[PDB]
Amino acid sequence: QVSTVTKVIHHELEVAASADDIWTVYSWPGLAKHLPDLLPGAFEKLEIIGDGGVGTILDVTFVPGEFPHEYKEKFILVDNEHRLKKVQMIEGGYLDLGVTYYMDTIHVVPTGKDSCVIKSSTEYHVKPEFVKIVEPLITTGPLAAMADAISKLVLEHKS
Ligand SMILES: Oc1ccc(CCNCc2ccccc2)cc1O
Repeated sequence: QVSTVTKVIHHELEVAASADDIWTVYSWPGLAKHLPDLLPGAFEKLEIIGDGGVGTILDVTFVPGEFPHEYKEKFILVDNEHRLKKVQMIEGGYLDLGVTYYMDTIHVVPTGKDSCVIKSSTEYHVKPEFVKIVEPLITTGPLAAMADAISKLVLEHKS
């Protein structure tokens, strides 16, 4: 049995809003329900199972054509002290393409009174034979699109 491969991807978005202002949205139990009210064209559908807080499960279906089709995500952790959120893919998606573990992390870091950076990362463990296949497919795209969307929600509410 040959060693599992670990891969990390990282995206950052500078924002002219305080780390609180941006954490309040990422940590908002009602963020999940707002998601099409933020990223149209992405989702065919989005079932939510729970309160919207830690332990909530998202069933996500994308518009016919593009990969993956479906998958389920679970809110694993919110830490208001560190402004750190973790979201794990628990079923479908890449997990049917030899990925044994896929975890999104969002860290909102202060850079002075009225500004912060959104540090989004993804860590995955993949069976070494599938690395050629999945490495081109797992991109920041999803977390970049969330960082952009949240950023432009907040800058319009603060302005
Ligand atoms: O912090 C979160 C991270 C992820 C989600 C669920 C959907 N995945 C992210 C996405 C965005 C855009 C196109 C596809 C997938 C909810 C969160 O609150």
